[PDB]
Amino acid sequence: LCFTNVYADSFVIRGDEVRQIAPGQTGKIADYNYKLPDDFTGCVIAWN
Amino acid sequence: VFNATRFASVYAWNRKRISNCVADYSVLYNSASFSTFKCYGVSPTKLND
Repeated sequence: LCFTNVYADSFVIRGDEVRQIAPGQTGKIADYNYKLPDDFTGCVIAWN
Repeated sequence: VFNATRFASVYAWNRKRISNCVADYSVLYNSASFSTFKCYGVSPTKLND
């Protein structure tokens, strides 16, 4: 596969809040720090 | 309900009737203490509406 534009967004969070990074989710990260679009095309990657 | 000194044993699980009162589920849902908060016929964001 090929990609037309690509952007990697980098940040650090509490491990409980990893769920809030999925599209359409809600809570302090998803509400006031970093929101994905509902039709997000892309991947979310996290490591301890 | 959430801040009693002791809870029931599951075999004899308690049932309290919540009535004639205003409910603010944002105080519950924003509280990071709840390791599960799963809703089955409403979305948690809609509980306030």
